[PDB]
Amino acid sequence: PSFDCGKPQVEPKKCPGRVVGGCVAHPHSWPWQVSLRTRFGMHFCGGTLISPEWVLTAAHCLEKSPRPSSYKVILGAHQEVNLEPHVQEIEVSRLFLEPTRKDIALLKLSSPAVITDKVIPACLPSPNYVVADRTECFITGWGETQGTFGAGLLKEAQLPVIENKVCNRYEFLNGRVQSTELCAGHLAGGTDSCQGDAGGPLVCFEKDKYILQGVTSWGLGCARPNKPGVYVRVSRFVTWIEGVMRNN
Amino acid sequence: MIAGPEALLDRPSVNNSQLVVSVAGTVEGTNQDISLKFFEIDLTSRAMPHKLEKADLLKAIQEQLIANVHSNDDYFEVIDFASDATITDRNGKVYFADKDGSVTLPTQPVQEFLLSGHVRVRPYK
Repeated sequence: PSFDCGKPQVEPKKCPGRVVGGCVAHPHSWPWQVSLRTRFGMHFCGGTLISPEWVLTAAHCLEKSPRPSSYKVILGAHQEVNLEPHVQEIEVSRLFLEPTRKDIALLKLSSPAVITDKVIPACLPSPNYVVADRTECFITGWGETQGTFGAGLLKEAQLPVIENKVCNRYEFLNGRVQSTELCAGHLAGGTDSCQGDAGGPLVCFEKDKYILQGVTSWGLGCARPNKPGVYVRVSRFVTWIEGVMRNN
Repeated sequence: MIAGPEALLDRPSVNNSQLVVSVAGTVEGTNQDISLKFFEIDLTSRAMPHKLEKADLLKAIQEQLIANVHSNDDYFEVIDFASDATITDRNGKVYFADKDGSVTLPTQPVQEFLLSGHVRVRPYK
């Protein structure tokens, strides 16, 4: 227990649900947050640190280059552009695209990551697990870029999960959600939920820690008011994940 | 009955650049929208300077907020801009604040900018 996954060393603000615009998060209250950047250095997608050498993200983010040398990672950050001194910049060595759906990808760090109180992995869930309807979760990221104040600061929003059965009703996603994905948001009195980046994390607290339940989808991850967002349902891929880390 | 402004591109031209302030408020807790009749702020520098100060804008907004309280409305205390807040030119280009929360707007050309989005607020007491 000298820094276990899912346990932040800075209690998260835990922005209430439906708060317009979301909230700027407490710095380092989401130590698994990753910032996927290009060689030149520009931030462009999110990631979740799952172990000292592995970052989970969205395949779509890798569309431009297959060369893992074209990607860098930023760990422990809060500011999007101007970076702090403690920030950890690790280059990527290999890329692992999930075979069955090609939606998420695994990033292996050229060198491990010094686990500190600002850089702690998130906990993966149990294989094939299904987060119950209404469970309160959080999305975090630098996804929103239209605000004039606070531009660049890591933000968070609270989203309760929507049972796919409901999520797929005509009024909502109308049958577009596979069992391999989950939904989160509000169906009433809700607001924009676009703070997370594509590939960004969607974690849900359980008993005493934060478990990574979904990866913010490319495009459909950013939902408008009263429309739920769509995340890749991580539990449906833990096995594959565990295996990749275990063999590389 | 509150009628919002027109899009910058539709408004009549001016000869003294100004900031159109059309924001709504969000009651912390209930998250309900509070409509405020839009107002204007004059600019002169780079009249409020062309280098605006967050705390200033919020102060203008707070003043306007209590100037429109009708018999049935209650008083609200401006808390801060929601991450929602955005200042744009007539084309939709966004201007960003610095670390000290200061936004700096072009001196020339002369034009108007728009400040929209929400302002977090709580009922005064």
